[PDB]
Amino acid sequence: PQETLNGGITDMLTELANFEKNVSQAIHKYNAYRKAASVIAKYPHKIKSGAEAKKLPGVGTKIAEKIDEFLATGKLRKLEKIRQDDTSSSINFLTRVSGIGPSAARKFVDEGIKTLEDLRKNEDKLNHHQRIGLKYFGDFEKRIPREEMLQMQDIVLNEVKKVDSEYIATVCGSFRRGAESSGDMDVLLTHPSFTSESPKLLHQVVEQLQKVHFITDTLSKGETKFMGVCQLPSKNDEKEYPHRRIDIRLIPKDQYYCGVLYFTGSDIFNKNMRAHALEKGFTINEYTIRPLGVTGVAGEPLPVDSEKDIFDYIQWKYREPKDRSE
DNA sequence: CCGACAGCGCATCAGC
DNA sequence: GCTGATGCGCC
DNA sequence: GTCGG
Ligand code: NA
Ligand code: NA
Ligand code: NA
Repeated sequence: PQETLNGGITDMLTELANFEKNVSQAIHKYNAYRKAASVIAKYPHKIKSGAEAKKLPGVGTKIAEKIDEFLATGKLRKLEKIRQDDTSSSINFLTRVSGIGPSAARKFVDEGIKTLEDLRKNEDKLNHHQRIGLKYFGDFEKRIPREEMLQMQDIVLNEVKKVDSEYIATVCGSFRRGAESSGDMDVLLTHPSFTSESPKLLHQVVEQLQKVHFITDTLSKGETKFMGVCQLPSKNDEKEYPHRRIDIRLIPKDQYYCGVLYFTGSDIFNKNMRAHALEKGFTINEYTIRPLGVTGVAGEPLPVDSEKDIFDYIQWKYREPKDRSE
């Protein structure tokens, strides 16, 4: 429900996760805090003690104990000193720039660099990806309105076809799940001339999308995966639409739907499916669905021509993309 | 008590 | 020059 | 940090 119920607690947890991830470089601690913060979100009751929250999956002794200290004092000793930390705050912030992870953030903060302004003055100490992340700092933190997504979709699809009518292109993520807003645009690309058996295939797409002035920057590009920046055309005299993150993967036709399924998520939904496929005699990854032997041994890939085949194999009513949150 | 917690493509760097 | 390590993003 | 073996 609404934040107020356990916002103070979930906020603390989230703040702690960011600290562990950006500062401590302890990714598993980050996830442990995040998982607990989200499970405490679902909870329909005002948590009155740590022991209460402990009754949940993902909440152990340490978090239960911080919840006890939080309820009593309204603060968190640890988070307090962390907010004072002249370094922890700065390292946390810099990682908000795409291309700057825990390592670079720390190096910058040690060289005295700790604000966007500092970054602008020292563009020379940043690689190409980081320069772009700095350039579109604000634009990258904005949500993309579904209405805008559709508009972008029509552009990609249209252009993809303009190059070769046999190109299959699907847009996934929260978009393909119907959501009103999306963080970025993920596009899965395939072509009949590309399978797990058989360079200008992905390239001529990125190339074309550059010609119609959609894709504006490249973070990374190779023969199978592309990550860059796109933008919708300006409606005369009106604000130029913000720049957006676009990913374009070239997946083999024989593992395209497993791809399509995996990248449509949500990840929590996939887990409730991966773990279900596991106790029914099947394994689902990003590329293929495979049959297991008695001794947990895998086996050759099984023919998948549609996102539906995956469900039939593990006997699970084809869930709808519209209601596949979990 | 103790290990796993996902694993991969691209960019870039270290060691040679 | 190359090969392997590493940092980064990301269901 | 939490869970499972
Ligand atoms: Na618990
Ligand atoms: Na970042
Ligand atoms: Na995505």
